[PDB]
Amino acid sequence: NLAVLKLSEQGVLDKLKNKWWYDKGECGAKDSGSKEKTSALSLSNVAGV
Amino acid sequence: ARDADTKIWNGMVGELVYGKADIAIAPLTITLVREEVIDFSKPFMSLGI
Amino acid sequence: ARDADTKIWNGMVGELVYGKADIAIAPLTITLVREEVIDFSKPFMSLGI
Ligand SMILES: NS(=O)(=O)c1cc2c(cc1Cl)N[C@H]([C@H]1C[C@H]3C=C[C@@H]1C3)NS2(=O)=O
Ligand SMILES: NS(=O)(=O)c1cc2c(cc1Cl)N[C@H]([C@H]1C[C@H]3C=C[C@@H]1C3)NS2(=O)=O
Repeated sequence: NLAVLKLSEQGVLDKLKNKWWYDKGECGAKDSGSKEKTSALSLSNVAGV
Repeated sequence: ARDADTKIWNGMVGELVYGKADIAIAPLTITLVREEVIDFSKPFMSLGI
Repeated sequence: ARDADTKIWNGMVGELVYGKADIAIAPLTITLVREEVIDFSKPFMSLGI
C-alpha cells in the first residue's frame, strides 16, 4: 500500500506504460498516419462522369 | 470464480484464498465479490469494458 | 497540508487527525503523505492535473 503510491508519485508507472505500449508502435497507422503522398489520378476515381 | 453451491474459488482466486499462493501481481480486477475473501491495494491502472 | 518544520496539519486532514471530525466526504486527492496519518478507501473518481 505504501509502495504502489511511491511508483505513482514518481511516474515509474508512466515510464513502464510507455515502454510496454508506446515504444512498440509497430503496425501501420500509428507510424504512417502523419505522412503525405501527393496524388496520381486513376480512372476508378472518374467513372460516373 | 466461485463454484455454485460449494463456493469453490478456482483459478488465481483460490490460490490466495486456500493458502496456496502468497501474492499475485497480475491483471486482476477489483470487484465486490473479491474483497470478502482477499484484499487489494490501491489500484494502479484504470480501464473499462 | 503539513506546516513547514512543525508537522502541523491544518485544513481538513487536521480535522481527521486531531479527533475533531469523523469522516470527510470531500474532493480530496490521495497523495503519499496523507496515507501515513489517516486511511483512504478505494478511489471513486479519477482525474489529473
Ligand atoms: N494512466 S494509468 O491507467 O496507467 C494510471 C492509473 C492510476 C494510477 C497511475 C497511472 Cl499511470 N495511480 C492511481 C492512485 C493514485 C492515486 C490516486 C489513486 C490512486 C492513488 N490509481 S490509478 O488511477 O489506477
Ligand atoms: N470515470 S470516473 O473517474 O468518474 C470513476 C473512477 C473510478 C470508479 C468509478 C468511476 Cl465512474 N470506481 C473504481 C473502483 C471500482 C472498482 C473497480 C476499481 C475501482 C474498484 N475506482 S475509480 O477508478 O476511481
